[PDB]
Amino acid sequence: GSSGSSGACQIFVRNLPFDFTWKMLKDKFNECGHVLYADIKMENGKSKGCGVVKFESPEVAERACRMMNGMKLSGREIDVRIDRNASGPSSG
Repeated sequence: GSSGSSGACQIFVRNLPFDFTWKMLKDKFNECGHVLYADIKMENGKSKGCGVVKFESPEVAERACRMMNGMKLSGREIDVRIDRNASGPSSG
């Protein structure tokens, strides 16, 4: 158990193809449910290979996690997990 955000609808991704775009990232997680928020984190105009995906229901996310957990992308295993700290911007 935990005392974080009530309902894990958003998730996190890492180790994404340098070419991997937002559009693809979305439709990619769509398989699970209806993706709403989808973007690709970047630094000074440089892909980081990490993004996020938000769903309509909290249950879905919990699923998309494992469903995509270790999804060999273009020969690159990605790390999918549920985001517990999705409140506000995440950057120093």
